[PDB]
Amino acid sequence: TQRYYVERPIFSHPVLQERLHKKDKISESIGDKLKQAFTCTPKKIRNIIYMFLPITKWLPAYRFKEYVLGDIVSGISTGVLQLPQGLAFAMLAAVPPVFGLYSSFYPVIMYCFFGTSRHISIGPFAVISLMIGGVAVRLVPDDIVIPGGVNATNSTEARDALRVKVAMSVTLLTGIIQFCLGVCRFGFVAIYLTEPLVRGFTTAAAVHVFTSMLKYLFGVKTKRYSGIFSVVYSTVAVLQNVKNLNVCSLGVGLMVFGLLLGGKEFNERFKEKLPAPIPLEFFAVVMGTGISAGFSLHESYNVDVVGTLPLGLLPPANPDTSLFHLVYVDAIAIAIVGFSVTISMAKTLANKHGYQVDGNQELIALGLCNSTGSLFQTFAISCSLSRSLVQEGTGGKTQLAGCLASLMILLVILATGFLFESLPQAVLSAIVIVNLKGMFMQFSDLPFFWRTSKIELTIWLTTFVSSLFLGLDYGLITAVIIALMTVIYRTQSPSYIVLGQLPDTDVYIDIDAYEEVKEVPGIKIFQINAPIYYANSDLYSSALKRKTGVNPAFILGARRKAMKKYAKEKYPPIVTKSTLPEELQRFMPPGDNVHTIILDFTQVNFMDSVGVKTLAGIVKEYGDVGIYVYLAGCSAQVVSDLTQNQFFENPALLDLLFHSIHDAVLGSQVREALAEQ
Amino acid sequence: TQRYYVERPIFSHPVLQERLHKKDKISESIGDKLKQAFTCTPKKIRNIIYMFLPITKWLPAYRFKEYVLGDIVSGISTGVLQLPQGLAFAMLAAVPPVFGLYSSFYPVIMYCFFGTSRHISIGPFAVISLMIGGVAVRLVPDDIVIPGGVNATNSTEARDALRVKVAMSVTLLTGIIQFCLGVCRFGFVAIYLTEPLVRGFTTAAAVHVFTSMLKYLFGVKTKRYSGIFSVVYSTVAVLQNVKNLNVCSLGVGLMVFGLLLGGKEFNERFKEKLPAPIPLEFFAVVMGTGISAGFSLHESYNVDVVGTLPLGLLPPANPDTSLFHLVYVDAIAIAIVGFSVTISMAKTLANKHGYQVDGNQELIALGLCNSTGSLFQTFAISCSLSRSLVQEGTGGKTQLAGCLASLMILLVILATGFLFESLPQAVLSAIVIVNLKGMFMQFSDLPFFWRTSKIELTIWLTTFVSSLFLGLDYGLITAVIIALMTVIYRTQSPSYIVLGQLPDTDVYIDIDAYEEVKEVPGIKIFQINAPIYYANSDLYSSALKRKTGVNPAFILGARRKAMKKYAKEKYPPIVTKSTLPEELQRFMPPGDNVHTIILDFTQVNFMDSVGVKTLAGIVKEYGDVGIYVYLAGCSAQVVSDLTQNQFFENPALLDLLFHSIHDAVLGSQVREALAEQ
Ligand SMILES: O=C(O)c1ccccc1O
Ligand SMILES: O=C(O)c1ccccc1O
Repeated sequence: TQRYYVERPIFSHPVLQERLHKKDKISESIGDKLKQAFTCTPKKIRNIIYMFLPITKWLPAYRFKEYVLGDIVSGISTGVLQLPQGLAFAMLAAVPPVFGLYSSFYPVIMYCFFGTSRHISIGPFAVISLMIGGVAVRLVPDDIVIPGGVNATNSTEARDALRVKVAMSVTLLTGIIQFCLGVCRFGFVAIYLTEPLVRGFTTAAAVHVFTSMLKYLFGVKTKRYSGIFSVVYSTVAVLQNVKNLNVCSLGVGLMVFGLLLGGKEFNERFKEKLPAPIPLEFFAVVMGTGISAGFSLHESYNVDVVGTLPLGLLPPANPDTSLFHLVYVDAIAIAIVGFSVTISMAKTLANKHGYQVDGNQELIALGLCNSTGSLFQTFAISCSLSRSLVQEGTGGKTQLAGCLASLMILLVILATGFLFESLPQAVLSAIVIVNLKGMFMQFSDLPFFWRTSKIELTIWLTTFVSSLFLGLDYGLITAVIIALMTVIYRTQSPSYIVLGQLPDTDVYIDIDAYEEVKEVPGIKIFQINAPIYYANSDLYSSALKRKTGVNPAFILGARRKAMKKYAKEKYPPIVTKSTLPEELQRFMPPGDNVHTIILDFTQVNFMDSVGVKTLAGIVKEYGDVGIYVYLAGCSAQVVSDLTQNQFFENPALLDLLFHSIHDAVLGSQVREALAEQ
Repeated sequence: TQRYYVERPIFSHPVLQERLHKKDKISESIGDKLKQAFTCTPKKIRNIIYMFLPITKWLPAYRFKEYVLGDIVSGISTGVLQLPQGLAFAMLAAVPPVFGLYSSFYPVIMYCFFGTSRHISIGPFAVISLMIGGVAVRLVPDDIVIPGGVNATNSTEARDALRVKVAMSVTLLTGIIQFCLGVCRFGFVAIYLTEPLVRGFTTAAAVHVFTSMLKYLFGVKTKRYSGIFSVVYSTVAVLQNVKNLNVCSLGVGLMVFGLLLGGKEFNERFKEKLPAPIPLEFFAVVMGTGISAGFSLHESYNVDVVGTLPLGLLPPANPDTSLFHLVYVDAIAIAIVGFSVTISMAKTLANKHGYQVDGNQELIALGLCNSTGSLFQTFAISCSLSRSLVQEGTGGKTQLAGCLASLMILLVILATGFLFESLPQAVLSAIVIVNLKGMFMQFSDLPFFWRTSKIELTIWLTTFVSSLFLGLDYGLITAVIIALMTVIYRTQSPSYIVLGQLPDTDVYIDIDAYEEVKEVPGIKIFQINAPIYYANSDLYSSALKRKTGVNPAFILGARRKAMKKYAKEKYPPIVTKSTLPEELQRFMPPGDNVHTIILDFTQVNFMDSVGVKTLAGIVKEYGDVGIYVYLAGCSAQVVSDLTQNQFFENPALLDLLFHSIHDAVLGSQVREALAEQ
């Protein structure tokens, strides 16, 4: 009453059409828009040199008073977590532990130059290292001994050198693939990664890492299973060898879990003014090695040790570009998996801080990091999750924290490093699992998605299962394709609702859920909140016939039955509706006198040939019975998809469309009134 | 002016909500609806016995006066086409030619009992026979000779017996798979077969059949290539052996092409009163064998001959159920391909004749036909296209035409059959290719789809290429998945249009295409005709910022720049909008004074967590700038997906939704007026 007064003529498709005229729509430089491109203006080249290389954006516009201290503390904490994590994922890749430090040094600084993100700790990610180890073991199995000229002892250095070479080759291929896709504007694919998809995939990866590193801390040595059901085989191999373990390895492993627990207690025990957000991992690892040395558990009970760490920067060496023909498949796998994880982490942290990250630029930077690392004896690299979260939470606000972490790792790899010699894998195990703590707390997504929407739970659980029992490349591909199939499903089980009319107004709402929307007499309105295409075409027609209670086949059957029982003694010059071929008797079953069916197309986004054909069949059938059909809510896309197909041959069909549900209702009533003459 | 007078109060989501109340919605027998099921009423059991076995629907309700003659003529024509086609596809499957007659006899009558369709000629389909031949050759290669005790000559009968056994095994597995899927209500999958998908897939199959049977009529013998790029290898093998051909084989092959051409001329030459729609194939094959015998081309130039046809019905024999472990993959392939083709043909012919066919019931019937045929030495069976089209066009109106064709084939296989002994493969080649004529004319879909819609052309061409260069199982799977990906694409490139307002009315149309829809001042309206979900979330936000000309990031940047240049001398107690933190100067760039952004959700079918998050970000950003955001066109699904996620924490957010674009516009104007106090 207060507002919303319109009082306009009924806009049938023809009426509204003549009350409009088309604009020129003349585009500028049709076909070849590139003439306005290829300009040498300083601004465009400046933007190009910014976007292909974003280091020139930070150093000029770099605040010093507050960014520096946060960068220092974040860099210290990140490097602290980088060291044992790098060593652990190095030995998880069946390579000498030093290459973990190599991986923690070179790609980090190169990404700091080329990466587009402010909270990411580039480094040796667990799953990428696990794939590297899988291929390295597969091509160089432990029972293949290449006889040299020495024959001194059963030296493993030849095997490890071959493993390093094959790792270098596969990582070069991953870098080349990532660079090619990045320059091919392939970073748009980073959008088919839903939040539950990434959550479940990374959680499954956490389970994989947990089981493998669990094999490590027990002191038991078993075969490195890989492929489908890899985690099952690995964990049953560990359980089959729960016996003959190393008791002191568990002693120190639970002891360093104990120092983490006493670290949470240490936050309440020893802190007055000095302790910063201390990287408890450094004190944990130092205490572990010191306590192990003092208690004499290695020399008395033979705990496994990280091993000799050859000091010195190794010179660059061109890798053998001849293993590609038998490593390319899982090189593709590693590239895709690493890019997906790092871009998801970057996007997730880009919402907390307001800025944005360029996906394909991230692809280019990560690929160049991997390639040049391959040149410098470095296995494959992406964004780890625990380290990146630690760097963000500590307070770093520029990639200089990563640069400082790389500086610390360089200091470890060049000057010092003798102290980390006598270090047990149990400490590394605890470091990794504690880093897995939050990633495992991430199962809280299941009840929340169960309450919120079960399709998101379906994507989450499917991603979890496919990335747990199958591999992780195959799990990722299956999870993405299921994600797209779930979107498809959501258009094949829509909300078929029959619309009533709110009294005295033009608002139309579901009839059988509000008890105040008594439907207009003589009219049935059917609405689908989904596009009408091939995969949802016959479902729509069947639902229309079933739900409205108006079945043309049943009506014709009843009509011929009643007629049988009664007798006991222009170029398309076709009217779309047929009259009633009845003598107006009462033998037929008295149902309703519905005379028009108003299909709602306000929610129908698009149509195709099959949908056009099925509406043609619907209109033809209801016209044969004697029931008009009006398509309400005509849009540009719907009428375009109806005109392109030979639907609007216009016997009268252009007069059926209406621009609103109320427009169709009023048109039907006006036509009925004009028929009562 | 004439109609459409409403004059209602502005229905914001809170206002509309209180003017409604929910109905009870109490469902009947929640959870366990099966208590009302499992009833023994005669009607339900009658419908069950009808639906699992539809032979009891025709014989009772069978008109005799007009159906009989059409059934006779259609059955004669169909059996005529069945004989040479069956023999040709038998020898195309690397089996003795009699099994073509076996395949044309048993499954036809069994489908006549169990099938649900009135225009289908069940029989030895070309592609299914080609897959059968591929597996039979693969498991029994031509260079594997099993030495018996005879050693008389290089007898091929042992090889052919092994080929028959392996064909029987794979066909039993296909029948079992089809029956299991049919009883598992898997016939719903028959809806992911778009018209262009089937058209292109069958056209590619026609190309495959053309090339293979082309190998046949040249009289040249080459290796039967199979796998990926199978057609390329086969045709280059034929071209490599164009030399050393059989000249008389081409003579008779082009001669019977000549008799087909003279048959089109014969329609105008010899027809006064007697000739029915004659099955020209019978006269063609009889004339071919008679002319070849009279002209003495075999005995003088050694043309290839069909071979001895052992007369007599062979007794049933249980097939070896031990090859399954190495035939199951392409048994699955054959089952899926055959079911897809036959269901597409049935659905296509079910629209020309008004009735309907049950997909999963077709699966059950076809599977039982294949299984029992496997019991009776019969290779795999589905619906051929040329024969089915011939049967429909001739005039048959019940599956009794197929039964009559089976009777004719039985007469050929039992009483007669000696006449078909001296028959050349060239006649069979011409029969098959002429049957391919229309299937090749089916390329007319390309320009038509180019004019109509290029997504349907994309599905057509992708299906063609994937089913031509790759295999046909792999081609079908790839084509279907691309079909679903095209549906996905259609929601990632929607029509982002800014809406103006038709003067004096409430109709909102695209602003920059009609020159009469001058937009309401101070308001920008943005509309997407697509759901807002993960795969189309950031595209929507970027398009909203870019297309409306309102960028919050640019506005904040300009605001801080102007401020810098100026200085030359409840539990969520947050207001969603922030006021203007400006001293009202002129240094900032004077653009537009847009104060609200009305997003259109009438076309948005659904949402998820990512879409809810991105609208939250949009609202928060524009509120920080000082611009209101109103979601127009609230629907049940959209508000449900907004309430389930923690979007409606209601600081004031429940007041932003509106039920129509005009409602949002009037609400914005009223609020602005109330602000000018
Ligand atoms: O860095 C890890 O150890 C890790 C591994 C898999 C998943 C998430 C992670 O943080
Ligand atoms: O019957 C055939 O030969 C045929 C083969 C492939 C595709 C369509 C067909 O009609």
